[PDB]
Amino acid sequence: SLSKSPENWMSKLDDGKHLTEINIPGSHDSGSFTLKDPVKSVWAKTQDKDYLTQMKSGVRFFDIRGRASADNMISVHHGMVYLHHELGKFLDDAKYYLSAYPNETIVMSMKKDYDSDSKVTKTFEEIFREYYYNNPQYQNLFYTGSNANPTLKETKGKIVLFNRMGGTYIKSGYGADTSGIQWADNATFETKINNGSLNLKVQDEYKDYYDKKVEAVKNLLAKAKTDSNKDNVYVNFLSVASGGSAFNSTYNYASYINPEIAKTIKANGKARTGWLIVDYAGYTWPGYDDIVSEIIDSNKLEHHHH
Ligand SMILES: O[C@H]1[C@H](O)[C@@H](O)[C@H](O)[C@@H](O)[C@H]1O
Repeated sequence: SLSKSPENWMSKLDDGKHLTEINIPGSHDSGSFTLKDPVKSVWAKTQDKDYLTQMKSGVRFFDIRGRASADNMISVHHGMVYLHHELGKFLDDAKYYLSAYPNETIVMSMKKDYDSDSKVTKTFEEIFREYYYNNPQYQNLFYTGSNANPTLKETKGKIVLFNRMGGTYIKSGYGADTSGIQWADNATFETKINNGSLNLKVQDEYKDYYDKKVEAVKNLLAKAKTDSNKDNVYVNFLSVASGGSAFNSTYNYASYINPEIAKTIKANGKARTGWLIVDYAGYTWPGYDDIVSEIIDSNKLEHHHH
């Protein structure tokens, strides 16, 4: 049972699977574990574990949001709020992790979350491409293959870019083309990505009240359960914005939704889920089903003789 050993669960799958076909736990605003201020954490904090611990808990999709604070520097951010570290820290942690667990792959979403400092001359995509993706420091770290729909075998030991920066000149990863990903605001939507090779289906209704959010998540989970198309990629965000008045913290919200969705997954048996992106990945509450574990265990192991 895969969720008992979350450190190396991908290494247990058939490596011929497309990443799209693997049920992957992701963490929303992954780098926000740095916040400790109780007032701002109500709304700005979405994770309590650091990157390495999230990886050890089985998280393989990371939602990194950035701001260029100088021409050679991307700082990790929740909108205007600095999260106390730069992109190099996540890349070093993933590198160390993928070294220790060389048959896992990590998907890293990269998005601009705030306006650059006015002294910055370069676009966010130029900075990411020149100072990180092409940095010789990260030489064997990213997926650099030409397969628009790569398999686990092809991406073992690497970070596969998931591009939310807009058009890019990077040629590997999801949305790595000059058009990027057209991302609809506060919605469930579909858009063709990678010069038309893949159909990307997103639930990102980040302003929904609880009942409407649960239905949007279940709706996309139901679509996935009956869809074995390899060229369809599902990204299903359980996270919502905390609200300044409608005070129910991201943590309170996650304590409702994560177990509710975990229980539905568990009842559906082993069936395709897509990539489910959660707040407080790995945070357990006694007597509640755990969303990360149930995502992991929803992957079907075909039984071969040894
Ligand atoms: O605040 C939201 C939220 O974090 C979403 O999941 C992200 O896709 C949106 O673009 C962002 O505006």
